[PDB]
Amino acid sequence: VYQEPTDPKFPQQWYLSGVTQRDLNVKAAWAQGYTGHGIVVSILDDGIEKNHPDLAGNYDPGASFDVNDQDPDPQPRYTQMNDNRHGTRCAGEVAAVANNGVCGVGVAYNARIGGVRMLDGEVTDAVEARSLGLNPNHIHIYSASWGPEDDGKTVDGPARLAEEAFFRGVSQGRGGLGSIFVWASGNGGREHDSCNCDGYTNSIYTLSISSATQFGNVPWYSEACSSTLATTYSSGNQNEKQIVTTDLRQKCTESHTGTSASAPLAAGIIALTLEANKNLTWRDMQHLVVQTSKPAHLNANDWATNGVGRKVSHSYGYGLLDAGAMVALAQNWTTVAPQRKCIIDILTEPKDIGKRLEVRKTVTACLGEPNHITRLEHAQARLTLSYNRRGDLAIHLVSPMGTRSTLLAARPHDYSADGFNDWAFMTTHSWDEDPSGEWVLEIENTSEANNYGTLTKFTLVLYGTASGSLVPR
Amino acid sequence: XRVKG
Ligand SMILES: [Ca+2]
Ligand SMILES: [Ca+2]
Ligand SMILES: [Ca+2]
Ligand SMILES: [Cl-]
Ligand code: NA
Ligand code: NA
Ligand code: NA
Ligand code: NA
Repeated sequence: VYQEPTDPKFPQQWYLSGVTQRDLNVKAAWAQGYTGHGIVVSILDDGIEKNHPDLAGNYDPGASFDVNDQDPDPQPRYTQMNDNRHGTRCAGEVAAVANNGVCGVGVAYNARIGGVRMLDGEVTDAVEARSLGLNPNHIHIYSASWGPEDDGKTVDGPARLAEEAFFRGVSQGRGGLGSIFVWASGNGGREHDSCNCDGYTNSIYTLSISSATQFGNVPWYSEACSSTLATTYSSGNQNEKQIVTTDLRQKCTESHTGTSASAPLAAGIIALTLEANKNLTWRDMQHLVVQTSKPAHLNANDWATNGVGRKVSHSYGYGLLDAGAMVALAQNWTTVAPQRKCIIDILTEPKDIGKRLEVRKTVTACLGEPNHITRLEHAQARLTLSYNRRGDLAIHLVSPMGTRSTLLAARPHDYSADGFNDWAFMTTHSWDEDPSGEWVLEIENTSEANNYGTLTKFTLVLYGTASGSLVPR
Repeated sequence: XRVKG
């Protein structure tokens, strides 16, 4: 009969289990026998206190490196301000030791945990690539709670080496099953930032994870976008509880906050899932998240039902992760078919945007060809356009099944005149739909100003398969 | 850039 952890702060880990049903349903996975044994997770951040009394028992030097100083030891740099505490806090959420009289527990409290010290220095493309590409046949899951500036005006993503690291990771990592990259969706809510303007979260190769407050609301720091896949609990207002984890200087904190806490919790749930089925591919894992995540009692004004009956929100993706459901569904999961890619060049001439532009195109999604897609995964609208004030633009994409994805909401602080240069806006909201039929792209000026520009390229890129659909929800 | 989160 499963015995829950006895750790002194475990009763404060409201998001792991509770009578109330506002939790990630992790105890149900633990009781099925899954606590992370044999799974290796690495935190890409400012280091990891490998001697922390709640991390040492699970620490894995093979999951760790110091890219900033080029040595094997990711110990954080200690300063009076304790600036380099972030990675240690993330690590404890994944894999803090259980039943040891110290602080609380990780989601995957028997997994092995490492850290890559890579933020405490100049974060070049090469630094990112050496981190994402660290020991890819040993590390299973990478967790990153960082990215481009959340000022609400930046459009930035992985440069060449980092993108190569993603492609190498998902292709050859983990024995050819693919490295699992978990990403926090961002803290730019106060700036009205969009997580589709962040190429790390907007990547198909990352599971981008947003946050919900204890009372089920969209936190102040949350960024809305169509690339987000799912949600875990994190912090909110000062009446709402926060995240309990390991802190720098061998301490315990009950006040870890922001989307930085959501990616590690997701990484821990994914670790339990991979223990339940070690043969899952990187795409299998995203399918499991889509099928098992739960909207219930997350509050948002944009919940919509997609073409296969699943509720989806730009604040939450498919909803809260459900660890018990993930490990249950993983056990007898049938590997998905190989990924197909259908490239559709939409325009026959440039189109002036003006106040409003609508582009309609009926597609066959590579009918008659080996890359025919009847079951969508990710879809991208790769757009090249000029505009005099980028943040006045709002962009929507409507699928043949009627699912309206917001690719870009207005960004009041984005005064850029640089437009978008083949930017691959991504949506998860049409997952499992048939992409044959009419797609609609809408570009609108949300301001009263007499703005101007031109759309010169629109590539619709469809990923997916042609077999295996479920009856719609 | 790259900011913590
Ligand atoms: Ca070092
Ligand atoms: Ca503990
Ligand atoms: Ca952002
Ligand atoms: Cl590709
Ligand atoms: Na492969
Ligand atoms: Na992503
Ligand atoms: Na259709
Ligand atoms: Na129509």
